[PDB]
Amino acid sequence: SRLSVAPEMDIMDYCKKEWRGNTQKATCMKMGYEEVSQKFTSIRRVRGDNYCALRATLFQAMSQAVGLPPWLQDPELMLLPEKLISKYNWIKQWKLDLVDKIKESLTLLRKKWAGLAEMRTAEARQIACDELFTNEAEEYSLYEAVKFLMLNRAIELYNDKEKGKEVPFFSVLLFARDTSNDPGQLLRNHLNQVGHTGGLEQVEMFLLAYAVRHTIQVYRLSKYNTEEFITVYPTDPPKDWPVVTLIAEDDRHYNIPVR
Repeated sequence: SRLSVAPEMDIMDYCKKEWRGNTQKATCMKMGYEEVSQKFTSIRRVRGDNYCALRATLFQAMSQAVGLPPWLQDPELMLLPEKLISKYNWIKQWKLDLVDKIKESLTLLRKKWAGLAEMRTAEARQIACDELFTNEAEEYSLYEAVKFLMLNRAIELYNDKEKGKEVPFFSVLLFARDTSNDPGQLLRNHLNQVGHTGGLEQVEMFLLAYAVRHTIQVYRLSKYNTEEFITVYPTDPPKDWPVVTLIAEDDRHYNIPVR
């Protein structure tokens, strides 16, 4: 198999392989998988490279797509690269002209999502999504598109904040980080490193959820004995956003639980 989202396996078999022995840590993880297993029987292991949060979220979102969301239907989505890059010249510091590259990635994300949404059965969609996630250039193009949508949302949120408009508090937290005080520091110090030298930070999972308009419900196994045992990104989303559920043993890497 050439898949970057492994074939599914029983979640309890997965836990028994991964977490052996009697350490406090191992017991904590075992309780965490037992919690997940109340709702999900199986798990797909997501390739653990620096794109794993994007892979896990997109794979789940696209495999479950029965519609094309309005944000991907909106013709302005295709116009964004030119509008942003022309306005904000520092976007050309993007670590992969650039406008045509981004527009090709957005076009691919739109077309692949539309194609899944129209398939006549859930099995056809599973087959097609498995084919899409096989570590070929199409898969990494999708991540370029989602990183770019994260940057666009970050720019809007930053600009709302400056105009004194109301913004979700996670964006105050995002721009409070000393390496991320504005959108260009976000790009150079964070987004450019995503998929290259590190994965998304906790506060960026809120930005990811906003970028693709999905509610991301994560079982945080390292937080099991606390109220963050599950955290939902964002905390109070539109009731109309689809939900994707992930598991993260330690906020670094995400896998996909399967019902």
